[PDB]
Amino acid sequence: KNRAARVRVSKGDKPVTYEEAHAPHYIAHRKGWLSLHTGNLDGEDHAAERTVEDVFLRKFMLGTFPGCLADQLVLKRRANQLEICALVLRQLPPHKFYFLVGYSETLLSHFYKCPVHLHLQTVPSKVVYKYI
Amino acid sequence: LAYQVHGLLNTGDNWKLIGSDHRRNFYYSKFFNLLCFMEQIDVTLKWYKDLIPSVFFPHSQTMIDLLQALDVANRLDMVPQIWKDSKEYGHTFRNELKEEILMLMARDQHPPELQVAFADCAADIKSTYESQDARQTAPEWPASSLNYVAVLFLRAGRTQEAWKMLGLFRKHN
Amino acid sequence: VDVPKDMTKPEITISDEPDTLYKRLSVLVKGHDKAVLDSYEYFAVLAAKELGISIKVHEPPRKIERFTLLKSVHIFKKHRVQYEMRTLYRCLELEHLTGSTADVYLEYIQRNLPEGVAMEVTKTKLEQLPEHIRKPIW
Amino acid sequence: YYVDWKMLRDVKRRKMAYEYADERLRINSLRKNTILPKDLQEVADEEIASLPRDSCPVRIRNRCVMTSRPRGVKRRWRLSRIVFRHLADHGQLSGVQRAMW
Amino acid sequence: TVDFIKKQIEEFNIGKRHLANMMGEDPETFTQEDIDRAIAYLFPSGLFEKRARPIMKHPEEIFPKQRAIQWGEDGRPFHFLFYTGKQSYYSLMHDTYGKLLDVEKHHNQLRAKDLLAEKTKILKDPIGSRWLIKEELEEMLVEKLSDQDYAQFIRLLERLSALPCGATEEDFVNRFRRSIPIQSKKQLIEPLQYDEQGMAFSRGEGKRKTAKAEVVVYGQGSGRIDVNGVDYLLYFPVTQDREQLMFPLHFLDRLGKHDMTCAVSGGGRSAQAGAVRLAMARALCSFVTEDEVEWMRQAGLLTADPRVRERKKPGQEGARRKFTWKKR
Amino acid sequence: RRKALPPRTEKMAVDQDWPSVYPVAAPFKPSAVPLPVRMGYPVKRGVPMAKEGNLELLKIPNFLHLTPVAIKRHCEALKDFCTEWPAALDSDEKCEKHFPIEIDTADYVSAGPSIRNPKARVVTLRVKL
Amino acid sequence: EEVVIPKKKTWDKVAILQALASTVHRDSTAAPY
Ligand SMILES: [Mg+2]
Ligand SMILES: [Mg+2]
Ligand SMILES: [Mg+2]
Ligand SMILES: [Mg+2]
Repeated sequence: KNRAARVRVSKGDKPVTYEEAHAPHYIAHRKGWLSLHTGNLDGEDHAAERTVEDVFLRKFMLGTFPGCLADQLVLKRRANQLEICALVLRQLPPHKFYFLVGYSETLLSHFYKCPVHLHLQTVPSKVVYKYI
Repeated sequence: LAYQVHGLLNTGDNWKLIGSDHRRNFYYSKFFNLLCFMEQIDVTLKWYKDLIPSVFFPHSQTMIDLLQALDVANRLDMVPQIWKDSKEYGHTFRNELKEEILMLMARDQHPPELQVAFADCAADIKSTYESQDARQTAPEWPASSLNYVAVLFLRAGRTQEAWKMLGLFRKHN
Repeated sequence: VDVPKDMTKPEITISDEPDTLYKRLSVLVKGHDKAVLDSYEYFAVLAAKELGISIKVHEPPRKIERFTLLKSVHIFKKHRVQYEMRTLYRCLELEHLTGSTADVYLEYIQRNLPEGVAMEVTKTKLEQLPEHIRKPIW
Repeated sequence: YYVDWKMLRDVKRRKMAYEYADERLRINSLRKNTILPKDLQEVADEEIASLPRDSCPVRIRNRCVMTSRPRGVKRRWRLSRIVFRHLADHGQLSGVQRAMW
Repeated sequence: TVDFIKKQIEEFNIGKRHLANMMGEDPETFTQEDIDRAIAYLFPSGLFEKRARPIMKHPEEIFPKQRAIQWGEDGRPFHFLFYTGKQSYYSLMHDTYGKLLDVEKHHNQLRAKDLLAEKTKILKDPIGSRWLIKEELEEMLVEKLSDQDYAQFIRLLERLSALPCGATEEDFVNRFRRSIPIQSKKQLIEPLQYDEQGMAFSRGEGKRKTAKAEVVVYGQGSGRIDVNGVDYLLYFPVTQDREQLMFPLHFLDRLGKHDMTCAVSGGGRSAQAGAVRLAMARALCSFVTEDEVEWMRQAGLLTADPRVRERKKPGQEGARRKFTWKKR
Repeated sequence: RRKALPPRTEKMAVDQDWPSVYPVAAPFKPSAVPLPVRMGYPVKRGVPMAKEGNLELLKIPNFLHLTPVAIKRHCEALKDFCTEWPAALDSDEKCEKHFPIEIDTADYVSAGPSIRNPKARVVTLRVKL
Repeated sequence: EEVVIPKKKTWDKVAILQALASTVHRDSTAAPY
């Protein structure tokens, strides 16, 4: 039985978001890619550097915003600028959110030597697609 | 004279020389107050929407000036919308602004269609008094505030609501 | 009603250097999703028509890259999980485009490029013969 | 810390190769040409073999940058086959989808 | 959920106005097709599932049909069959059965009066009439049904439709009628083309097993075929391949009455020979009468061959063959 | 605690100009888009999810900043930075007559911190003898 | 000759955005950027 990136059925009491409710074979059929960049095109180079940078942001954003992150990030790379779109719960006061936004934008920009955009959308709770 | 000053500010990049945040708030404070009575309310509302809240947040006294313009212009139908915008503009718990709105709505009798609109606004004002953030230190209900709210819920076909208001006069003396 | 009066201040210094003439300019956009490229073509065509370029749009055939990886982390070599990377193509040809018009059209096109696509430009600049060839030297 | 001692050894090996890359190329040119005298080529073989062992391009090993799996690594993404599926099945790699035809 | 539908209706009209405002069109004629082409542009979703793309339509068409409230404030059910579980289906059955008795009573009275003014209108074959599908019927009564219930209802209509038909009954019956689309297997005859004093030349397209053939046939020449600039005999040394080219012409007894030139690319000797055979069959339909075109289809000339090479599955020696299976 | 303000969609005018809201390419903000848009595969008996809190509408590269109303306004302002192609060079045959040398060059744009592509140094010079 | 090569136009690398910036004005309902 396949087990890749799946949530198992357990009665009807466990909420599941849209991303987690679809099996990996549904990619490019019902759900898109969480990251989009040129590296994985046909005749384009520089695909390994993008991948390692992508993984680091998955680990940095998850740790910078403990508990208040809703689901996976969305990373868009246009020109040389990097846009990070996130869903954040209503946990921290707005003062701390702007502190972390300012902290993240400056630290990443001076680390990857590229401008960084950080756009946040706030939701009251995790969005439930099935079960519950 | 003010339009020439404001017209100069909007030419090219001269808007960057307005000053700091408090200077910007003060600059628009005096300018917006002039827009209330010196010009027709039809154009004053247009400047009210454009300047607020995109550029600056109105002060409590600035809201009073806007209320005076509406009263002179013989237009009280916009009062419920002003209170709704007042809460959004950080004036949810301003005692000075609450008294002015309540007095204006209940100053004179109104047709039933307009009276219901004031009753809905008054009920929202009544809820704000219930959930004041100053209840930790001291909650105060003004004598005038209770009177106008009780009078307001009479002519809007809300006689049942008026009955609950009778007992508030004796409770608050 | 209140608007910033005359908020435009660009300068275009017309020098004396002759402009560069391009015989034909080719733009080839490549991406993963057809819908983005379909919308991007409409944006490029609409902007090109307004500038008066008389462009032609054609779709080159797509190519698909496939590779196979093992399924489990130990033995079980009779079960495979495959993957596929799809690159869809779209070409926009430009003809009789001057150098000055080329610079603005490309930079306007490039700045509005979606995140999931990239493009290649093939510019066929034309010019006269070299001085040595033109000037008779045996 | 790299993920394993083996990965650390590879970094030292790659670093040493880069330092002696040009020097090896110049000497190796003499050996691979038959127009020079045979006496000079024999001396070149002694010098090229006197260089440190780690400064050899063939000794460089391609591993995964995440888990350092010595084999089963795609050269394009520099990732192990297990890690590549882990990233691709979650949709975290652009343009990578399950093949169906 | 009556109010929730009402809220969706009003905001969709407001939302449509905004979409027309930004698109720079006339909001009075911002039709649904215009909405779809606008949405597909603003949000370019590349997804293979047609139902997973962004949508903004009439909430009545989007939200499923909902049951209305079945009882008043005092709890009394509005309909008189609410306690049967399925009020809508049984009310339809009760009305349908009642119409049969009325028709039977009316027919009995007519027989008493010795008059037969009704005719059987069940036969709607030229229109192509079919009864409601179970899925369609469930969306008309807004209630789930079962196979046994559906079959019983349809058979009852047949009894109603087999009796003398009245005007009121036919309107009742026709609500349950559906029209099939036009069914036909005739091909579209390509009209003859004339070009540069050239008379009676037609063009055909054929494809078989990764091999496309382009055949243009002239009706004013002798019997010869020029494939890729060379004679067909040189290009098709195999006797079987030259038999394939004969097959269309020999079937029509016009072996030497047509001059052709062909251009076929890709595939092997047999793939090209089959492709050229297919292209001639379609290109020769112009010169042949319609009746023999049907004869052409019955012989299999005009139907494309769907047999293409399959893939190789991962873990098997070939398309179907698997590795040796050692039991122990 | 802190509450959630109503979205600006309510205060959005009916006839306000859209491109002023989105001057540059920005991600889909549910509060900043008056359009009620739903996407995502629906439940067995239901409707696709709403525009608030939906990731499917966030992955897509939006084209709200390139509306046809904005495109005409954008392009018309750019018409200053242009010069006309000489009218005498209408037919392609005349282009060869007056200019017998054509040169092919390539420039590549890709998403990343570097622009250096080693395939951009090629030059193709074609001359009609 | 019947062909006249037009003279090129030279502009700074940031002036192109300011041309587009002129078309877009401030937004009434938008919070500060
Ligand atoms: Mg270990
Ligand atoms: Mg040797
Ligand atoms: Mg090796
Ligand atoms: Mg075999």
